[PDB]
Amino acid sequence: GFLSGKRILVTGVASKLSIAYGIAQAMHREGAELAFTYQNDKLKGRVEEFAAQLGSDIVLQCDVAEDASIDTMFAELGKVWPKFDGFVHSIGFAPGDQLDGDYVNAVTREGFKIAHDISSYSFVAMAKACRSMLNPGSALLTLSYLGAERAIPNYNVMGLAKASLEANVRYMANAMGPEGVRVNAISAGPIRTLAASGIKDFRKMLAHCEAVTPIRRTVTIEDVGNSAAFLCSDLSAGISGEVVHVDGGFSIAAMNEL
Amino acid sequence: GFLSGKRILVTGVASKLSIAYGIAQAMHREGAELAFTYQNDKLKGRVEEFAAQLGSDIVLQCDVAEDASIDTMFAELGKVWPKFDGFVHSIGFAPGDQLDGDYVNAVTREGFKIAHDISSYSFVAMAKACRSMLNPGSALLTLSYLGAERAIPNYNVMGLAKASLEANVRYMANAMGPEGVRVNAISAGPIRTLAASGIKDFRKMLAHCEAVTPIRRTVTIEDVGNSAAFLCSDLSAGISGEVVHVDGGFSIAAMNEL
Amino acid sequence: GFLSGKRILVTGVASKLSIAYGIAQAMHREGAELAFTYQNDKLKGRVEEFAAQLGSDIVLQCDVAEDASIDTMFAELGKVWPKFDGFVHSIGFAPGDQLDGDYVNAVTREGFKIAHDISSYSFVAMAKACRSMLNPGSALLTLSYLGAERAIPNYNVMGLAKASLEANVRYMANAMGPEGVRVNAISAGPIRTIKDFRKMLAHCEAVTPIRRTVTIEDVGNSAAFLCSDLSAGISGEVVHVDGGFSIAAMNEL
Amino acid sequence: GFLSGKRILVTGVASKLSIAYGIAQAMHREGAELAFTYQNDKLKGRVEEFAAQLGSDIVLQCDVAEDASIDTMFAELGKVWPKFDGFVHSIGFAPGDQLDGDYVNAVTREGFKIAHDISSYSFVAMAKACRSMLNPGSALLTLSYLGAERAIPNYNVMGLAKASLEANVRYMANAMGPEGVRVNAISAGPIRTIKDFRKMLAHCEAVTPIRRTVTIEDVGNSAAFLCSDLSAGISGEVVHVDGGFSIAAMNEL
Amino acid sequence: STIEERVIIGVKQEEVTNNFVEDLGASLDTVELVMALEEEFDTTTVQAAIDYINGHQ
Amino acid sequence: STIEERVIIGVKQEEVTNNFVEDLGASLDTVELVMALEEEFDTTTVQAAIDYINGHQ
Repeated sequence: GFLSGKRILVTGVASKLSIAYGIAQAMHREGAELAFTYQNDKLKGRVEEFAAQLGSDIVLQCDVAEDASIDTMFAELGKVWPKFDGFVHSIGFAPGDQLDGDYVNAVTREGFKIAHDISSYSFVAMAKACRSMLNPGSALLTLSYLGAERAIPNYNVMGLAKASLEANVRYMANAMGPEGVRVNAISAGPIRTLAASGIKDFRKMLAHCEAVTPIRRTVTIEDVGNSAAFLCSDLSAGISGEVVHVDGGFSIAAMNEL
Repeated sequence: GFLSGKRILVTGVASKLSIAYGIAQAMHREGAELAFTYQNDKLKGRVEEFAAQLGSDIVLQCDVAEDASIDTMFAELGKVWPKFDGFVHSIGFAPGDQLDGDYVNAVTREGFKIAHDISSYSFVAMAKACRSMLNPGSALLTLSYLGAERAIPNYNVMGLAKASLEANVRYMANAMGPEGVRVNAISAGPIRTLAASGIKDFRKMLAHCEAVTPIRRTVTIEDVGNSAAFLCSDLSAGISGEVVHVDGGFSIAAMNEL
Repeated sequence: GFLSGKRILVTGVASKLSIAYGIAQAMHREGAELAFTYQNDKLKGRVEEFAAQLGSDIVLQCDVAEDASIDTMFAELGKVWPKFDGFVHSIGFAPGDQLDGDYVNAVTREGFKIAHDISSYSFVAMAKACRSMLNPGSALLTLSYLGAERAIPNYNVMGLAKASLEANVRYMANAMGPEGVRVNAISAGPIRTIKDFRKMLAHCEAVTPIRRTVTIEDVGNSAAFLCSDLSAGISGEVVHVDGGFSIAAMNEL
Repeated sequence: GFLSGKRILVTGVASKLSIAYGIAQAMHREGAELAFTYQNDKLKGRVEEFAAQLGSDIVLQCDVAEDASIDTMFAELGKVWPKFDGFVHSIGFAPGDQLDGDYVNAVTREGFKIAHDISSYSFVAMAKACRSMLNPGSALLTLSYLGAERAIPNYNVMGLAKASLEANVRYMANAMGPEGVRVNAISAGPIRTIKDFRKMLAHCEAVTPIRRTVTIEDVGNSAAFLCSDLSAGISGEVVHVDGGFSIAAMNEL
Repeated sequence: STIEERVIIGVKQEEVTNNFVEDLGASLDTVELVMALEEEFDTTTVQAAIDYINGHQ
Repeated sequence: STIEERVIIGVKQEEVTNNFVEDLGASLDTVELVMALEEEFDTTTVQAAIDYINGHQ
């Protein structure tokens, strides 16, 4: 496959019905060798099963909250991979009280710090940590959402964090371009998940969105996986600092009985 | 390859060092069967050589200026292909006096009509002509340039035409989405060509642009070819109504000693 | 007011409910001297009434499809205003069949041609005609719509035309900037200007951040600002005057 | 003037060359009543001079990093203005090392944290503090820069902070819109406010469509418009006040 | 839980007269209703809160 | 075309004193210069318009 020869670190895989698993799946399918990271210790199980199922012994704890942990992880990853071809940033978090109702009400300085540190700074922290491991022809990829560009109810401070992340993409692409690293983002449409299949608000939402998305369905983890794979392959050599919309056209339509 | 099973009509191929040839090349490489169109009669030669070199007997005259010619072409293409998987729109033209100096000075109502008719309407005309030939899972693709989004000296009325084309993309994607046709555009960076290798203004320009493009080079017809191939493959099922920037990051940077 | 000393030509005044009227009224209030144009004899009297309510009796026949009309009109205005300070371009048209149903079905070469000619080309056609009449500090303004930026049902070939228009703003701003002329657009939200539009507007007020639609007053004031010296730092811009509608998403949910 | 009857709090006044000063001066001219804030005692006297030149003696200590400071400041302003009509947010900072050289090299977790806290969070931090003080028709305004939208050398972590800020505008506009508050930003062009910046500006005037850079006057006037009732139809918007710089490309060539 | 008491089946207790799309106000809102009642019984108006779901199983 | 008359080699005829980057004003602007003179001869200052390109070939 078109990723034959590539070693790609892949973050935030924690479930099969997920963007991050869909990415790993499609990247393995394209003949890429993979590594994975996991958060707390009580997750090494599932992640090791996922990795194994995608031909990988390389599973590694990491907590992007701490600079320490990122260097450790990369020193370790260094043992098996002395020099690789990029990673997939699928990390984003806001203290749960942030995503509840009125944003001015909900937001706090603390909610802001975490959301931005985790959802945006983590992306660059990991770039700083492996700069010199990264081969020419490398590619980095993160995940974003329409909430960066528009005010979406409840998404609250995540919108701001995502916007930061989207700018990070631009700046990272500009710093790391001169030594052959492309940096990009996918802005993904909503995706059906056990979680979203567990709230009438989300269920009726995803259904309504389906009606107004031009291709008349929500994108799939597979759809995202393919675009991701491409964006990390040498097929996307022309592309850097871009935020690709992978939402079936949703964002480019308006008043579709929207 | 990832286009195995696809029949793609491909327009405006007229030279090997060109975006359109690079697209055909990459699409053939990916196992797509191809057809081609040509303008005046005094071109059937070169185009037939190009097509043959990419495994295709299907070469067809067309002049998008005329509705007649588009229906004819598709009636003919109908014989060998009763139902295909999309086409690549690589057609754009402005009466040469339009691209010379001050735009308000240069532009005329006539220059406007042609530029828009050829560079933007042609795209939809061809969509109208083969709507019902197009399979589910089809994809259409056109070519655009930064001049749509920013005022670039000399590009003049082409900017307006390109902006029209970029909106056409959005509207086309929204009309044709419900019956399984994705519509998209690539906004391509400048590309070295015999033509551009024949003007100190362009030569020194392309050189300067190279210095300020994040990946530190101009994209290649190959770079564009790959992105194009992808955008027409089922790998890009998540993507519709999008204008993908394939310019190595040029447009997302500013004041880079720009 | 902040337009005192300025002379502004206003197109598209057709009723007291016209966007163009809200614009002219705001500019009159703010001290501008005005001139107006009309399409055909049928509307002459009406415009003449409007011009008079807004302190002016300069009222010129113009049809922007015809190069000659445009050229004549500016010749005539020449007599009174040998040098003015810009104009407001509130002209948009597409044959009615273009504007109903599936876009690819509806659109035709002729429709597309007319839409872009009247809605987009006419803007620079007029700039061209009066370039040497414009003082430094002049400002030109056209009206646009979100259909330029997003696919909206039925708006069809108008989207493309408006998209062309917004690019036109940018190329015109860049060309005319060096000789002290600025060029901008307002993208106005839908205005309560056949259950087609009664429900649309109602849902609109509910998802627009300011919780109402915009009025020709809101548009008029922004228009008056953009043609005055207060907007001296703003050029080639498309300003959204839609109470924030377009920066909101999935606010039904 | 068009701000008469309005009460506006202005942050970031530090010299007569401040953007914030050009803003306050435009608003004073246009009839606004003003109040100002200062960072630390060192600058108290200076601001007091400025406040007085602009018809005001409301001058309050504030440090936006501290929740308490912000809360105190609005309590104090409470006494004089139990209800005002919005504020201007002209506050941006990132530790000096952040702002020099390769971005990935320069950036650090602490820098990033501070930049987004002061440059972006402080904006909504202040809205939060005075929400119930704001009248219907209020307007809030912050200052931004093209570094939000494009990668600019050395601007580094400020880009991300400004990007966060512009999204903040949109979410704030959407939240506060229903109770009659509007929220917007100006993205100002570079202003002639160490050959680092002398050449930069010179090439700038040459590629900016209006063929000069913008002044604190140009910014001030646009600011005054956006905080007045004239901009009633505009919310959640980032208005570029850069003479068109950002809509032009490869105009060297 | 009587025949009327059981049939689970957005509405105010009192407003929900045993008398779904029209008056009672019970596109896809009416679909998840069957799915929910289908689970607890393991089997135009609000008439089926008695008619269809008592005789059948 | 004499030794001074031939050496092709943006400047005004008179300003271009036989006396490239500094005063004469002849990044990549100076590079295409060699390429152009290299073609017609088939072989700091503007001194090479006589020195290098007369003895050599």
